[PDB]
Amino acid sequence: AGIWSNLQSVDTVPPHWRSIPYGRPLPGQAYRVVDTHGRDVPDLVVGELWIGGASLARGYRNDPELSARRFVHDAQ
Amino acid sequence: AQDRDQPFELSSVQQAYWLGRGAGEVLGNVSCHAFLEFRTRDVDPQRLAAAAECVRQRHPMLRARFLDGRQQILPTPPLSCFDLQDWRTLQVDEAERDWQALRDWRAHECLAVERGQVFLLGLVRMPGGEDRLWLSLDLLAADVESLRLLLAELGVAYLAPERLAEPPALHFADYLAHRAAQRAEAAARARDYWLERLPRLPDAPALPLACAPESIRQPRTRRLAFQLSAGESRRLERLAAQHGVTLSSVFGCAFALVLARWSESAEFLLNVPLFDRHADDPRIGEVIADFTTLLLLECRMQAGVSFAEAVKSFQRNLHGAIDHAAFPALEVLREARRQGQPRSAPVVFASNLGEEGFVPAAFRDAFGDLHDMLSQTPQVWLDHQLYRVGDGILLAWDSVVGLFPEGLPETMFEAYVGLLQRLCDSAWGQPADLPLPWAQQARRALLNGQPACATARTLHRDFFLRAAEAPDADALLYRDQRVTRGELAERALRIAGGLREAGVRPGDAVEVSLPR
Amino acid sequence: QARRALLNGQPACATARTLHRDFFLRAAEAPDADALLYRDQRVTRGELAERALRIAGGLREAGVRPGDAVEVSLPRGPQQVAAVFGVLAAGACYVPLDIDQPPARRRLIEEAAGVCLAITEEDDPQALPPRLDVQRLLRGPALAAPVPLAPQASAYVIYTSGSTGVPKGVEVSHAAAINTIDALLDLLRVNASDRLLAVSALDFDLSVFDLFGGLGAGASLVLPAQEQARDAAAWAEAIQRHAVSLWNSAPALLEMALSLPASQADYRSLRAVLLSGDWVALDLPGRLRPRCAEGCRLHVLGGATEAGIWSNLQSVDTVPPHWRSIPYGRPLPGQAYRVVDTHGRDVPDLVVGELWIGGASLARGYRNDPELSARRFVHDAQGRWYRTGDRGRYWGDGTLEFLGRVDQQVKVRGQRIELGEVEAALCAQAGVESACAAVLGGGVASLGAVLVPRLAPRA
Amino acid sequence: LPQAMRPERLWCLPSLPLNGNGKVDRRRLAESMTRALGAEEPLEAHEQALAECWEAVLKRPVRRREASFFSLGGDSLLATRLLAGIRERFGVRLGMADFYRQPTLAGLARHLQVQT
Ligand SMILES: Nc1ncnc2c1ncn2[C@@H]1O[C@H](COP(=O)(O)O)[C@@H](O)[C@H]1O
Ligand SMILES: *P(=O)(O)OCC(C)(C)[C@@H](O)C(=O)NCCC(=O)NCCS
Repeated sequence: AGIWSNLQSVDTVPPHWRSIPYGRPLPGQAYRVVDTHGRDVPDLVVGELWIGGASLARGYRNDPELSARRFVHDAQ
Repeated sequence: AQDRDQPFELSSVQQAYWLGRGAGEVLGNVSCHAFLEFRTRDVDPQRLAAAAECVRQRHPMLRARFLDGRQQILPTPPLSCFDLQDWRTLQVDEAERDWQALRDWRAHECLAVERGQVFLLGLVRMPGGEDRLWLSLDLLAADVESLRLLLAELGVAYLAPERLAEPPALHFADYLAHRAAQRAEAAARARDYWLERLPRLPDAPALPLACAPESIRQPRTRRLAFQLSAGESRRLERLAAQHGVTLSSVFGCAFALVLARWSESAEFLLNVPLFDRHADDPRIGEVIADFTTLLLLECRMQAGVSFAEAVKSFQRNLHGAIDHAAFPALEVLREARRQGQPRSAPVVFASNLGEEGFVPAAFRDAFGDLHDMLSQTPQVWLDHQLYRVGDGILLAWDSVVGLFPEGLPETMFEAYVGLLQRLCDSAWGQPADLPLPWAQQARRALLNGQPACATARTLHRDFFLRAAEAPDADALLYRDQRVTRGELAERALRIAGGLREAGVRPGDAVEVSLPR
Repeated sequence: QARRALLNGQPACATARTLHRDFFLRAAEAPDADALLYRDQRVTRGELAERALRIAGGLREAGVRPGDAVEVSLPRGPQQVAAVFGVLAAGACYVPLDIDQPPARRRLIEEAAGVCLAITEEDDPQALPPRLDVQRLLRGPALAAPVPLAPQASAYVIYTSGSTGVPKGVEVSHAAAINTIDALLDLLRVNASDRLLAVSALDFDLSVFDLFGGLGAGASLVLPAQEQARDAAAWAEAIQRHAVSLWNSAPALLEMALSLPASQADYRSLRAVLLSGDWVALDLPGRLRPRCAEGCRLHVLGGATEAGIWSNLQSVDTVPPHWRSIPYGRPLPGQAYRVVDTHGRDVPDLVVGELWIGGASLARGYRNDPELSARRFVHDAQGRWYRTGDRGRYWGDGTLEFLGRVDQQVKVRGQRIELGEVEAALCAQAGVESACAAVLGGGVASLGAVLVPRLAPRA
Repeated sequence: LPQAMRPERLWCLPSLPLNGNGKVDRRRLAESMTRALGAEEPLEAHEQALAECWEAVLKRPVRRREASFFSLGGDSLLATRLLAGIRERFGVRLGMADFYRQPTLAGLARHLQVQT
């Protein structure tokens, strides 16, 4: 993501947190939570986190192949 | 004779829900009863009282006592079979609010099966001239198809006890002494298949939880309900036939797609009750007893396939695991626990989709079609059932309150209904893939939409301007010494010139290996 | 994509409910209040509610039941309104086939809608849909309240034109209709002082706003009669007499209304205006601003029936000069626009592509054509989309310019024709009021075009 | 924490190790615990009493204080025969709430000790 993709401000902790969550995705960037098939999973449904948008690093430098596994492209 | 009055063993799945009364059992502490609420206008409580205790005296299974993991039948139980609440005496809104107290209690109730009370009819006669004829049946006594047999017998016993055709004589214990031992070769022959798969069976459907399933002392079931129209039903049925698949396979496939989409895993166990009739007596479709066997359907729900593929696939998986169902889901999950792997199917797909109407015609005529219902199935987070209602279809999701996040089974069901009529209203060569519930995806498009505040520039551009603006301003402080912006900038630009001198040029890479 | 996700992401205004609910609330709240105004007589919410529920109990007596479906083929008036509310309050889905429509087109739909009853002036149980008199249905028992429906069930099947050869039934759920309506009610603040004008034929879904928008807000649906189906003078009288505040139409019908001089046709009661379903001429707000009330508030709205009554709103106070059509504005709350290429990938801004409409306003599909529904509706990682075949493009501010259709924007023995630029350039002739163009039959497959003069009325 | 989320072996530190890029060093932690890894008869009267009960339920040799009811014959039906046998053996109100969080014979012996 470069340095980050979220800002959960924490003025105070509400009692329903079980960990401090990733907040709203930062300006210019985004998250999806996704199935093994990459289709986005519903709210509260646990899935893999994908980061997107204008904060993404390019890839793993001299490794293009891990970059094609760990970075993916969708209509989104 | 495993004689009609002797104590006899619980049939497989009867053990499962019997143990589901255990207060420490996983999401236990509850009956496994269906509660039905009908509405009708004005119906004789004396006919109803007489009908309830008629069908108890006609059908030994409705007067079965349950103790010690076995069933022993009371010739007549100590406890009354009809809860008449003749509230034509009350005012209407008091009767409604007090009906809510009775409703919640009776519909969540652990029925007194130790005292022969598997079956409990009742009636609140609401002073609005509405007889809320209702029916708590512990499914310990009966298969849900056998619950529509109870309704068939009750409808006749209310209308005309003269028309009650026969005492259906094959005793349920004699059927178990038959059918369980008859299937026992197929139980072992399937136990092989299951045993050899116990590591390779999927998990429980990994839906989201606001309480883990052992960690609530009473699963208060909440029903969620949708009557698919007669026309939506027709479109599902035409498409079901056009794809060569049973309507139950369609609703099952669709449910498995929803559950998949809401699970952490697209592969999981869900339980299917099979309302078995393979004993040779034609009255086995007439005895009011728990002929269910429970099937552990290991469904596996790919993305990207059309729904037509996903349902043909789900049907093969259902029809194939039906062969293996002669070893019961109960004993498979015990076998997984004996292998030290705590698998379960804590979600159920009960497709009561015989063609006649779920409430049989006699009972529909006597009172009304089903108005509301609840299933108190233990160890089950989400008891999804289906019922023909009119020539339409009721989709029931008997969720558990508080187990799920609040609004989740509502949302996940509104997405299930949306899918099932996306299956009415668009041909199944469409992707099996659901939409998200749009309100969720719209929220997420806002989150992901937040504008790039990026004044997009090379990463140093600010600093070399901040340096030109205030060269003396402090940029770095160290153990005592400090570097001004101008100093850091001039130092960095000397290094930069040193790097062009060293043959480094833009976008080529430079290790930096310096103490802080 | 960030900008477009913000727009498509705007959340639902949906009080997600059975489409008819709020009228039955407004009726239980004020039975005395004006539901409708008509030829001379007026109808109160109490009258309409009981009339509709008598029709509904007549319909359950006629075996119509949750999400079974009913042709509605009546003269415009309180009998038509009470009929659709009575179908909806039977929990059934209404199939409006406005009686001006020829029996030829109707007969295609009589089977294709799966339409198991018809409402008409007429009892004829031997008709293909067994056919029922609205008045004998009004002699039915009242359902004391509307039949219960969850909102995802079918609400109406508006039928697309006979231009298709075999008509298609756009089956819209209550959820889809009411998301659209709510999402617009909140922008219009529709209230007890409001009075809509149903210049809408019933087989066109602006009527679905006129109905459940107006009457759900308790605002009064002013009715032209059937013999007033294009009578702009009766509409002008109706606006002036029954004090219409919320005009709603295809723009040709407001051009029909504005054809009448202000002295003859006082529109100064119009508090806000909804325009839809065909191209707004850019100048139309420019013409309308003096004719309607102060705070004129034109809204131009977009999208097919397959995305409810509309899917967009552009507010207009005045035209910013660079508009070449009045754009679809933002997508409406709870529903979205992708612009796609032919290959279903989203196009970048200012690139023309097909418009895909998404989210909480979509139709169920086609009433008995699941097979064509799978072409005209699609499913992606981004969920469900109605494929409009309209052509359009985003702008840098996310405004969605409208640019005709996949039909019309076609090749003719060579280069792609912008027939909207043929219209615009013929409208750039002085003395033209409107212009139009097409591509023709025969082996030559020729282009064709059409002019219309402006007359400038005088004494 | 239920059974599969027990730390089935456990460890502790004065302070957790930190990875180069500032994290808790879950790499080093997992691998240290990994290197720090590298049944017996009934002795207690409660272990013998459980072996009398469990064996009479299971029909198979409970020669072991580390016997596990789950792997021996874990069924909740058989837990009723066990519950009845121990309810007779000590007059205690045993149930699955107590038993299935403590499902090995030496773990369950602790419940017989408290006579409740
Ligand atoms: N404001 C508008 N301007 C131009 N075309 C429109 C407008 N509103 C709707 N349409 C489109 O043109 C057709 C008219 O809508 P419909 O009759 O609902 O199918 C559909 O293809 C619409 O998406
Ligand atoms: P026990 O070992 O006899 O039962 C334990 C169990 C794992 C089978 C049980 O806790 C469980 O998960 N029951 C599921 C019951 C069920 O799905 N019933 C549906 C009835 S149609």
